[PDB]
Amino acid sequence: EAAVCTTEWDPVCGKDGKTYSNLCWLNEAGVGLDHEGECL
Repeated sequence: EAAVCTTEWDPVCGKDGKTYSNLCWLNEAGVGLDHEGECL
């Protein structure tokens, strides 16, 4: 165990349309991945 996510800006977007800063925050939110990059 350490920190749980990085502070890396690597935007991704979940199947629920939400933009997550890195892939870790997407995984912690439990949403499946859909897009790479930001959503709108």
